[PDB]
Amino acid sequence: RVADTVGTGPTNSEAIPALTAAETGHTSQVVPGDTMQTRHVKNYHSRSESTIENFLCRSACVYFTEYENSGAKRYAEWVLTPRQAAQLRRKLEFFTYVRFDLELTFVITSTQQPSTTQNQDAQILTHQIMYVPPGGPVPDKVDSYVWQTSTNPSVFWTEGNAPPRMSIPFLSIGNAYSNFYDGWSEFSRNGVYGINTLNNMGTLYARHVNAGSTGPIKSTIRIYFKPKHVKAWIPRPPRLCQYEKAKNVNFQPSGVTTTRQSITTMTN
Amino acid sequence: RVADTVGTGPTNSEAIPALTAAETGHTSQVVPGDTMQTRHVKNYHSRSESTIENFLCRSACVYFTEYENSGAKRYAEWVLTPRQAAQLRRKLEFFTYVRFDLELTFVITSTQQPSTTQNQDAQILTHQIMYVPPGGPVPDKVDSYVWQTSTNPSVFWTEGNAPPRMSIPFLSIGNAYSNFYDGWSEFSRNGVYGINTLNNMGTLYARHVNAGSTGPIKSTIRIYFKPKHVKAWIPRPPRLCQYEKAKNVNFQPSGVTTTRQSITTMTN
Amino acid sequence: RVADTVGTGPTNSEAIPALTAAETGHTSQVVPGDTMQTRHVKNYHSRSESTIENFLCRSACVYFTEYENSGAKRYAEWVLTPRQAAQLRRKLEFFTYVRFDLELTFVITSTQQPSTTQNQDAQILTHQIMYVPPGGPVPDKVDSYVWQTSTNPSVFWTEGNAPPRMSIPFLSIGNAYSNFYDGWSEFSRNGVYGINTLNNMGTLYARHVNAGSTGPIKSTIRIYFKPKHVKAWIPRPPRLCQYEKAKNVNFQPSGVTTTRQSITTMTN
Amino acid sequence: GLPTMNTPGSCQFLTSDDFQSPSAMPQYDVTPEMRIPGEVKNLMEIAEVDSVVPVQNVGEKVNSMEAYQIPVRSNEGSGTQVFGFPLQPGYSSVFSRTLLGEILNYYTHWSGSIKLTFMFCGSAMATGKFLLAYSPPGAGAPTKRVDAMLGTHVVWDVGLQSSCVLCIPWISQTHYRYVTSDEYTAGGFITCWYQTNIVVPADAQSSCYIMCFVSACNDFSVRLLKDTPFISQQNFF
Amino acid sequence: GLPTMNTPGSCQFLTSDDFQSPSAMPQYDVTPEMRIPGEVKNLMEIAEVDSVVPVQNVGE
Amino acid sequence: GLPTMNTPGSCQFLTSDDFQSPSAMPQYDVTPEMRIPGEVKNLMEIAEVDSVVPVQNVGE
Amino acid sequence: SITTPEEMIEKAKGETAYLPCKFTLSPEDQGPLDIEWLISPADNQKVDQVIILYSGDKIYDDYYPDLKGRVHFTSNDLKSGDASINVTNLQLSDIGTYQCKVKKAPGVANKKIHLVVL
Amino acid sequence: SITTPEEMIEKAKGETAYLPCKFTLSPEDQGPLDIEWLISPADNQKVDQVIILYSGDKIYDDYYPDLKGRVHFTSNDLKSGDASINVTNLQLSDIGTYQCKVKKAPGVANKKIHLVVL
Amino acid sequence: GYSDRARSITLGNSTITTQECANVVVGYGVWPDYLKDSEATAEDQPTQPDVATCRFYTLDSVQWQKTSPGWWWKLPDALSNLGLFGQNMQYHYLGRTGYTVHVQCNASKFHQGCLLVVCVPEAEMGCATLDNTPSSAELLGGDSAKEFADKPVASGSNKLVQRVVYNAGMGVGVGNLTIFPHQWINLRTNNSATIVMPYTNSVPMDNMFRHNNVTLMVIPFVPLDYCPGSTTYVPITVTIAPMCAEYNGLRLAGH
Amino acid sequence: GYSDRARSITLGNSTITTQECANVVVGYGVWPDYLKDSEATAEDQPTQPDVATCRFYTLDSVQWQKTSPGWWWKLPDALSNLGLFGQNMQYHYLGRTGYTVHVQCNASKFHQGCLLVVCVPEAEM
Amino acid sequence: GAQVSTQKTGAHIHYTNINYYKDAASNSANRQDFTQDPGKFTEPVKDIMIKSLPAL
Amino acid sequence: GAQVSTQKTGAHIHYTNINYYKDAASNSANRQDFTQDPGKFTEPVKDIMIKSLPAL
Amino acid sequence: GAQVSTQKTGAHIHYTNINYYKDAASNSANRQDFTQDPGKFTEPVKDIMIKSLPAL
Repeated sequence: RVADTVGTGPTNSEAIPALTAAETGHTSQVVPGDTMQTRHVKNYHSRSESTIENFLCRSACVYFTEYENSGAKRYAEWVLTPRQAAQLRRKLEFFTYVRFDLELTFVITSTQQPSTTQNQDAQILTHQIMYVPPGGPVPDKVDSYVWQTSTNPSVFWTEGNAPPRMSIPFLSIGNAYSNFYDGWSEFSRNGVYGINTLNNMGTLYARHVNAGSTGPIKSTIRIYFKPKHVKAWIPRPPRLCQYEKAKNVNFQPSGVTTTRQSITTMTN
Repeated sequence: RVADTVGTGPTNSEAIPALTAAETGHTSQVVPGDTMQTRHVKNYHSRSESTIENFLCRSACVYFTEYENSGAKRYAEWVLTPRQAAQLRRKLEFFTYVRFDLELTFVITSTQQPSTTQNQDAQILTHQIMYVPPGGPVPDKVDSYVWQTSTNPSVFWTEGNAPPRMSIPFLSIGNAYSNFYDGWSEFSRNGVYGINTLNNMGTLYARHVNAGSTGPIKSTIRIYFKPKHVKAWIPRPPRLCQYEKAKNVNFQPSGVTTTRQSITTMTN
Repeated sequence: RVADTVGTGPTNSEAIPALTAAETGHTSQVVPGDTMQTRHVKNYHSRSESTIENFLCRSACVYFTEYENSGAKRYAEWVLTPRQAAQLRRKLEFFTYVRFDLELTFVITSTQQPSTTQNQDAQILTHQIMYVPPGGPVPDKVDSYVWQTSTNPSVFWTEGNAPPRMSIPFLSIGNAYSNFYDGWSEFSRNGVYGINTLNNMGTLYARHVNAGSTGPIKSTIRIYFKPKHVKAWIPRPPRLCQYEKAKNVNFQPSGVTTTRQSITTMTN
Repeated sequence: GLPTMNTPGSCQFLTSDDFQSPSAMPQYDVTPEMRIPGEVKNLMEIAEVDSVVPVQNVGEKVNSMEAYQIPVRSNEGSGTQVFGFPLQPGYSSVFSRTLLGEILNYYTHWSGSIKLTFMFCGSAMATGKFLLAYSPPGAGAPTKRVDAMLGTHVVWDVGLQSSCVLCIPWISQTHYRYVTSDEYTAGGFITCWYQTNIVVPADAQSSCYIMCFVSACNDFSVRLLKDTPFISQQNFF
Repeated sequence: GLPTMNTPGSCQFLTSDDFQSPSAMPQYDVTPEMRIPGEVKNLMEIAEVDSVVPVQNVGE
Repeated sequence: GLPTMNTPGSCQFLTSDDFQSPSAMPQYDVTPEMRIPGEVKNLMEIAEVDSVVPVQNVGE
Repeated sequence: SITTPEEMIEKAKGETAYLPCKFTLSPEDQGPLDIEWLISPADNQKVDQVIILYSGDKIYDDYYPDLKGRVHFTSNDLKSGDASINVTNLQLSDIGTYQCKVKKAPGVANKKIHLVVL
Repeated sequence: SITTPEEMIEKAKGETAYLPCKFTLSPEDQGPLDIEWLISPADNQKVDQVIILYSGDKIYDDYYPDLKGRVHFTSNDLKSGDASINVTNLQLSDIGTYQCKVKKAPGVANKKIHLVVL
Repeated sequence: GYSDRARSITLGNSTITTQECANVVVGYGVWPDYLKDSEATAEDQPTQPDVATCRFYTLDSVQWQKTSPGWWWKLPDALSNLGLFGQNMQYHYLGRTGYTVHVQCNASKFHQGCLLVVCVPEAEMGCATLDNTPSSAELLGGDSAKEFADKPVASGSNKLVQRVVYNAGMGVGVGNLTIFPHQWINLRTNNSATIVMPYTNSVPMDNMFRHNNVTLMVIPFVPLDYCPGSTTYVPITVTIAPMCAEYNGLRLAGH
Repeated sequence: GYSDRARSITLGNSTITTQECANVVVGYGVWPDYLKDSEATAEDQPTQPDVATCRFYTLDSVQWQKTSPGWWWKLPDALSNLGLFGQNMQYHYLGRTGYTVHVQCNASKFHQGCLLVVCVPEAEM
Repeated sequence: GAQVSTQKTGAHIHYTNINYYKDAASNSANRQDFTQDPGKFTEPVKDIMIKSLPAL
Repeated sequence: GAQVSTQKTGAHIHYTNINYYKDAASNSANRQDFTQDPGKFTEPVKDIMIKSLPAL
Repeated sequence: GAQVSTQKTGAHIHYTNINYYKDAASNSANRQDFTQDPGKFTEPVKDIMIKSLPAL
């Protein structure tokens, strides 16, 4: 809920709430009643939707890639990082350190490519998505022995069913993930600035278990990241300029804000 | 959970914990505090994921074979043995005797083969998987009378549905399965060395219940083995060289480990 | 569970348990300890799987027939009788009278037949299975008015769904079903020997609700019989020779057992 | 007839799931449990057992029993280095094959102390003093015995007691490290020097060897179960 | 409207399963049980009865 | 064997939903929480902090 | 399972070579027993050519002309693990690779013997 | 990750140009190391032409004729982050764009160096 | 005022005395005992000679040369031709027993060397053919000690066990052999190694002929070395005594 | 059952182990301790690093030849260029500290020799 | 009205079952019904025969 | 073990939730967690400043 | 007959599980079974060895 307005009457006194000093870095926190006559009001409005759990706990598409049932490209590999999509990324960059659980949902759709192949019979396509931990072996080819997934979590999905969903616990050698790292990985400071061993989750591999049809088919996989049980520390100013590279906060200088015809102008 | 570090101070005394004898075969078990000054630390780390149930209870692909809806090969037969796949096998070979429950999951995918057949109409393909106990009759042909499965457990699966799954109780004439057998089945020692009547489960038969389409179709079945309620006895050293034959521990001599430029070298 | 072996010592006495008479028709029931020195053993083995409920309560294919969506044969009719399949039949014939509940599961698969028809579009095929009680009207044709099933239980199944299953209560004018009937239905003894009004359940009719496609399609229906809450009376010797006719126990004389090179021979 | 609504993730197969399935064989009596020695209930217990480590893994020595042995001798000098290797049990070649290294390859993170036991294998008349030492990250591997002394070190004297144990304390910024090679989570450097020269009498060998045993402490844990790269397969057996 | 999630093994037919199915004929009165001799409750009881064994199974 | 009936909205993916999903990694021990200053629990607290406003936003 | 499946036999000319193909069957094996002796010539001509076949409890001795009435099963049981053959007249041509196949569903076992005649 | 991937090197004629392509690998990277040095000519002729390749722990020095026996890897480790090459004889033709590719699955890193010779 | 490194073990009518020993390793913490009435299977009364069967049996000695790769023994097989123990199994179908392995080796202060004494249950050994299995004669050497090969055994068509010392014939690291109950003899500290092993098998009792429960391996990680004018010949004697042995299934002798 | 001639001293992150020692001589019976508030003079708060400053610092070795006359060291001066201790005094006007001197030398039974280890305060030469 | 019963377990845990049909013949099989009475088949004699005593 | 909690309703009712996984990170989001503490961001000063009293 | 147990949570909540099969081998894995006994592998010696006291 929120604070209720308090009724006030005309007051003549030495007390001066409005006068203050902004140099102290202290917010004035002056209610409307201090500077004007108000009427008692019983506010029933509640700050429920402005909470971090409500703000950050929504599914947002972070990356979509495609693969084929034939040809050179037969499998797709993506390393887990949320800086791929500007939207979810900007919301996350609001704070310095964030600790949260992760929920992954994948939407897979297959589109038949143009071909001269005739008498095409298609069998229900089955897709396998394998998650590889950091330092784990990565499959060289689509028909590699790695796809055994003995100790690697993997999900098998058949088309016409609800999208596959798995819940990942917070993984970080450090106490919390770091959105911004100031420094170099090397003790000699001769490496890419801002690189951190933190925020490393894993790599996702997606392929077709079976060819399905003689004719060519291309499938696109979209990865959705929904934060859960989120925690935030040290709030910082929101991004003002468009993101150029995921690896570095490199930006192009941008006008503080939009202009107007002149001061004293009530319109844009 | 794990042990908490204990704070220590400089000590001058006759007691000599670091000095010991490795000939006794006894691990020294010396904490950091015995040889240096430490600060009290309240460790909250827990050895949960290192348990045998957590280590071995994961689904791992052990064998995949294919069959057709026409032609010579119409059914596929595989005898139950986990030595087919090196991954799951190496994890199991960590101990000498292991007793555990077994869970089987099968993933079946059908791919249309190239053909000159025209006007191909496909009907939802139904696959039958039959488990045969040791000493049970084995079907000679796809349309044999054995597929009645009166006393043989069998599962019927239709494409577009979740993969079929069944739970098998520990089966072994002996008290526990034996990973390594030293000896001969024959009292006269004139037979294949290491053969044991133990670890014999059964044979799996997979076929298409109906042809489905005039055009040729080939389906591949993958068998997954997930151990449950596992127990381990007598730990042994992990495999150092690549597996050659499932039947015998035959190996090719392999370098103890990788080499480096010289001793005193900090890199590979 | 089973009986525990009892420890015994050397005994010299007038008592003679081993000596007995088999003419009395009484089993000797002599334990190992009576004729030799044994050690006390705590057996934990249990006779759980040897019970009649465990032995007979399994699904066994009893009859499979096929029908078409066009042509002369458009529907399939089978009268309920378990003597069609030798496996389930032999297990049931172990006793003289058996009383049990029945569970029916049907597996239906459709295969497209070869044809010169072009532009074939197939619509999800729906199959109707109707059960007719003894003395009930039987449909003359596929499009007959009988398929209304006002008082006849019937099940409608669409392809791509789990197989239809229904539970039937024990039906028999007599107290229990009779596996073997010695006599004639006629008081004058001028009829088929062994025919009984008992064990008459009903007739099953299966047809395609809709043609589905212009091209010809043939579907095969398999009937599975699983006994439940079974009861057995008067055990009899198991069948020694192969079944020739379901109606009569007619058999071909068969060698009591297989031969060996001579007596005193330890192998086959 | 209860109203139900399916959610994302229905009819899916996750290898690492915990659900209930029907029994293929009903009412089956399994063999009674028998008492077998050395029962294991946790992987860590196996990893706490001393494992011989081949420090001299160079050239063709890895194909011989010489890789495990460490050479020492009487030299007219002092402050020389017996050996040197980094603190990378999961990645370093020296520890990649030990009972500790073999188990650390199925996990992603590792956090705890490490015990190194050195057993002098010389004659009874042979005597000597060495400087076992561990140096923290952020400083170049020490090149002289003066630099090495600065870090955690233990002066070892040959004596009736055959072996001396060096316990590497856990000194890291983050709570866990990475089993795979990683620059951010640098472990440290372990080196050995000659505190005093080996001294032998007449008619006695001046060349001896040492054995190293590496085990984990009572505060060692691992996380993130992953597959081991070592085992490889191109076809079924 | 209860949220539900299917698991591997849905819509499958295992011959050796123990589930509940609807009755084809509802409210059916079965014939009362009658006392019949030699009732069997376990296969082992049958196997404990002496059986003549043909030891001289040779030639014709 | 319990009778069930699906309702409109089955096997659908609503981005803003609150359901339970299986864990990709079972029995995983996460790093213990550490005390970090300036923890945020609501967006409004951030919005109550004075922000410099550029009133003369004209031309260059 | 066949004992020592890969091996090499050395004998002098006209010494009668005995080839041992003794097998052992697993419990699962319940299918019909089928023995197949196929010879691969050292001549480098068409390989995998059958010489003697045992199926349906019957023996066939005419699948390769050079060995006419020279290959006989050493044991008369044949169902027993011992399924061996012996060539009576060793010749210079005999040099080649002999493969023994024991097929009892499920599971197929194969034995390869290199024959050299001095 | 390659340090300063985009950069420009200026050197006089016959001064030996050293091109630095030092990289750093992430934990996920576990695939085979493949280095590929491809040069784009300032002539405006066909671009993306390879000069020197390092794969399967082996080096190939014949993919572009103009640079015959002139491009050698500066470091002999190569597996180490430092994967640099140096042209011994700088020439007027040398002017062009040089691209360094470090491929270790998963993840590919690329560095582009503009070379000008005075 | 006893000495920590001084001991004596008395079994049957045989006594061993060591004046320079490290300690005693009792297997996995289990001491050899008889079969209980709950875990037994064979209904017939077990026969336990006790004094005759359980006693120290000294095998033939071996020479520790500077290039000696290593030696190995099959505990059940080794004692199959010695005393009543050997005779007892010849007449019995089943057999369950425990052992105490006392490896003895002595040298002067000047001599320097190191050996590893370890008991490995179910030590299935590989074969060089990579398609065949090792012959009974190659794997089992009664009244002898089978030796390891420094250089790898040649691969061909035959039945020869890969004697590679580094893989030890089990295709595993030699350094990882310490996981099993073991003890080290260094000629600067130890003069002997004593290990007590409880019976370990999946089944309650098993045939002692075709099946071998445990295997004793002596391997020198650091070689034997000494200056001239010293004793060149250095032998190693292995004494094994069965503990709590019991047999079932009396029959005509044979195997 | 400890041995009289067996000992181990642990200071900071350094440990020394001797398996053949005679005993330990604690100066004139006084054990190193900090300055009391009664005997102090400098009014400013003293700075005590403790772990960094107090730890074993190994100096360069010397060779004991048959004609070696002898060697000598200045304890405060010797450690002036080693570790934080050396740095600490470089930035501090006053300094008060105690020391533990562990001279190490080993030889075979056959070798015969004798040495004298002594600490002499205010050794004006 | 839920019936809690013991699951089949080895030697040397619980399950809940509810009936959703009033038919009762629509119930699952009675797998846990182990009863032994071989006395009738083995000895259907009139006079009890003691093993110690001789048959005739 | 069912947890009954109050549904989000307007001003001027209950729901039951059960956990079917022991993982706990497999649970739903904590939507109903409204806590306010802006004092640190707004006034992180050492000396408390009363509005009635003048700042300096 | 529902079993309520504690979910795996971090340091510095509950789940209900029911068995629908009497087979018992049809149950889920016992993930929460953490027991440590390395004493047998690390020290299987006959005489207890105190660290303070010298080995020999």
